[PDB]
Amino acid sequence: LQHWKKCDSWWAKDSPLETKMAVLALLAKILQIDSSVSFNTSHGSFPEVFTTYISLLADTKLDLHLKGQAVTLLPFFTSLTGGSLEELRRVLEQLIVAHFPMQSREFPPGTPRFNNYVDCMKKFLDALELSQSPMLLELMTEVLCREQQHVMEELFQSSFRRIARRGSCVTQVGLLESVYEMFRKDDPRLSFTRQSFVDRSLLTLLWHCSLDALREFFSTIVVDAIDVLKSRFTKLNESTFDTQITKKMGYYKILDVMYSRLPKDDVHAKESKINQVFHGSCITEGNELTKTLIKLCYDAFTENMAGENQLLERRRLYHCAAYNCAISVICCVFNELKFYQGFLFSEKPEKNLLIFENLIDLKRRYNFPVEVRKKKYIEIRKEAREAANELEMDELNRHECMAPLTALVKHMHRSLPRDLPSWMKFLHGKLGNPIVPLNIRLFLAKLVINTEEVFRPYAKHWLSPLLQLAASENNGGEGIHYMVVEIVATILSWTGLATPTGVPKDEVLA
Amino acid sequence: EASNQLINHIEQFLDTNETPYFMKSIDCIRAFREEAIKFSEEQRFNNFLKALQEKVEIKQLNHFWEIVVQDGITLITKEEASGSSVTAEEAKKFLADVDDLLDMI
Repeated sequence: LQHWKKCDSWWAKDSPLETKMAVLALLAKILQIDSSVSFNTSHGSFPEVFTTYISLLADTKLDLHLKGQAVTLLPFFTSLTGGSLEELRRVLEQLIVAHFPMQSREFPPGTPRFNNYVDCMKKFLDALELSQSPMLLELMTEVLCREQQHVMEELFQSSFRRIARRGSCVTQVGLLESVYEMFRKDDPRLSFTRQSFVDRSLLTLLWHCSLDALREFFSTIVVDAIDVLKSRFTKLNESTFDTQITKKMGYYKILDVMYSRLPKDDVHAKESKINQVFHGSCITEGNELTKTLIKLCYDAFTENMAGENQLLERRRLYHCAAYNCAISVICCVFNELKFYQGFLFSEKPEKNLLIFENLIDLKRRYNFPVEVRKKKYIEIRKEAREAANELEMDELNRHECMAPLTALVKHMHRSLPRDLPSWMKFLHGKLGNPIVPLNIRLFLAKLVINTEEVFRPYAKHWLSPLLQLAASENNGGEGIHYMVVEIVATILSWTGLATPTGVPKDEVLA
Repeated sequence: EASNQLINHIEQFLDTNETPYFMKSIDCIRAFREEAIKFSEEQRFNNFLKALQEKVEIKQLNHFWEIVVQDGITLITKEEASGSSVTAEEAKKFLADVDDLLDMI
């Protein structure tokens, strides 16, 4: 590190292209061989090798597959202080805005550009997997979220999963505050861009493995969410309207994820959570922010739209995210005798206060193909003859409400002969009625199909609506078979009980 | 076809808020400026310029409009046609029940 001036025909312009890679190899071995000493406060010949490191990846002469073997030694630098960090980010952004595809994978694959594109991006994530820098993450979460599925979304998710559990708590909070601050600011842009950050990145960061008790990002969000939520809606222009909805549903999703994987003590005991939302040591028991969010959460989906047609598809996502938040919070609170019916089903429609008619589509047709196993059919034949004489997402099961619904239904099974209150009888009033529209009946149909093991002992009530839906002709298609196959499969496998003969309308339906 | 392609590219480039993209987009409009001057396609020149002027009025594009008004992106300059020798005088004259359960938690 004392004779670097002797080799300046190498890393210059109008030099052969391979000697620059020789310089890169020398810098790699020398940096790896001693210590982390050539990174701060001008220890050795520090500003004379930093200029080599800058000009080797700032120049517009090397190739894209060659600057990857420069970007691979990023962890040796990204722990230093300010100053030249702006120069580093400036040459990085000058690389990205000039030698990437324009918006999102605008290139036919196999061509000699997608090759170098994945070559560079895999090395960026190679560096980011160990050098957990709260600088490099923002260099790529803005090239990602101009779309939905880059080409390699699973690479990004695997790397963020690898990042999230590392140890050293005091930089993960920096990652979280950095993405929440780049999501929270004004900087006016599209709702897809403004949503996909806390749809992908922060969600997989809080989801995968952060800590069981990482209450720091809990602490810096409490009086940050509810001031946004407890607002008005100014319906002048759509361009403020959609980002109002987007920040509100983002805060809903955030509170959902942090309420779900957090125990009852540090949310609802006399601790510094209620003592965080209120001022110091008060005499409250556990319920200061809970009722405050729950009243606006109940006000969210129970909201008629009898004269509004401006942007309603987004309010569908708003309402179902609200219902998701409600599920998660009544999960992670007291879990008493019966609150779920009154808080998630007690629709009083005399003033147009209903639930399902807002949060499902009632415009999109569900296709339900033919089929395109036999041991299942053979086995049910043998056992039914003896007695007598995860989930697959095709179209209906990925509708962003099914999995928490089945989760709370299983909870109500293993948590506590007339009937069950409202979470079954309300549905039987809305499934055994030929006045409810089609998609709600298909919704509750596949809900009972995925929860067939818990509506088993009430099949003497749950016989007519399933069979009526499978036989009555409004289901579209050819009289769809991918639903009636599973309906008759469950309705004949829970035999022994349910007595399928004995009512005349039941007989004519059969 | 490719003209519409770069039209969509400069719309998304001005929609995003990166500061080098402002100079990149002014490079794109200065490329299509000489292209629609020297290809004898003045109708596309003035019609696209009126449409993008309507777009920059209805949006803000504030700092990009600042580099425009220090750069100059205006209509057809010369005679509202393809042939004359008129300077930027046109440019500078156009731009001078359930309530019980809430407390029961």
